[PDB]
Amino acid sequence: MTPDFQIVTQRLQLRLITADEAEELVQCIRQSQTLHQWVDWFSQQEAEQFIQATRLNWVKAEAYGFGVFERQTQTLVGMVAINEFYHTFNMASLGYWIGDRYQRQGYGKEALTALILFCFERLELTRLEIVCDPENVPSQALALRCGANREQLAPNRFLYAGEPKAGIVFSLIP
Amino acid sequence: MTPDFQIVTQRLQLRLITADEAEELVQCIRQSQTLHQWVDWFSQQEAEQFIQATRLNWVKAEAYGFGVFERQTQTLVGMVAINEFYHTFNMASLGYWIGDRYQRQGYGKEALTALILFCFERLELTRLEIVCDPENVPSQALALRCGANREQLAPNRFLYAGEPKAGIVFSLIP
Repeated sequence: MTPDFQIVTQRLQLRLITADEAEELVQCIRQSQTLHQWVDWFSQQEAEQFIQATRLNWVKAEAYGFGVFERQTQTLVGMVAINEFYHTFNMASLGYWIGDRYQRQGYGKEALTALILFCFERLELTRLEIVCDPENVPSQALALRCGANREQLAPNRFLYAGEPKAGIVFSLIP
Repeated sequence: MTPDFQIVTQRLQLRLITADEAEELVQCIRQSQTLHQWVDWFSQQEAEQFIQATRLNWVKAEAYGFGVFERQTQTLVGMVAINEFYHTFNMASLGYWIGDRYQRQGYGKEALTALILFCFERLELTRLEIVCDPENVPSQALALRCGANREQLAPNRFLYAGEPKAGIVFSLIP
């Protein structure tokens, strides 16, 4: 891991979003009918702040929030992240959000599968959890498309706007 | 938090086990018909090594493994622990093991409830998970006795001897 570390697939480049890409992150949200209701943090200065925070977590090795960029055009299509490592259990927490138009092209499955393979092959983790908002069906459908298994509807399972909400837990094992 | 931090209840003192208490930890395992099969790590030197490791985690603020001591006699009756914090979700992972004879006296409920209250009142966590070995029924019964709710049987949910095993997840919310 360095800030230069990328996961690259046939069509996509997974990497840190840079400070100079705040405009690109703003476009990604502004263009989506629905993302605004699921992503926590809409100003370019808010975009800048989010980018700076994500970098800090990456360099501190606490979380790896990858922007997902289309390799040909360099447009930002979404994000996939390792949100939290749980080293005691050789496990981690994943999150993601992909723009509506890019899911249609299979970018969500390509990006999230890249991250899952990195976790299992490279990091040698033996379990991953995805937590979906019960009201966000496309996010659930993507988890299932990547081979996740639904487990529980769990109370207080994740934070939105600093408050806790019931989330659906999906798992992946190698 | 300092190494001197204790949680004290009517009958029990929850605190770091010290290097000088290796003998006491050995007694606690040696006297139990069943603990040996559930606790991971039986030499006094092995006891010493485990004690040193637990201290490191406490001072690093990564985990808090409390020995549970009977206040009058100072005998070690078991342990309750915060195994992992999951700050992204304002949540933590708990574990525990209590000697057979001391469960009968309600020490397990008193110690584990003390830890749960510390997590909710003091740390302001909004969810705790307990993972039990499916074959360890007394540990499940104790989780339920402390007001936990059973959720999933989850594959690869915890490590024993560096290998993953299916565990039952219980939750507590405030």
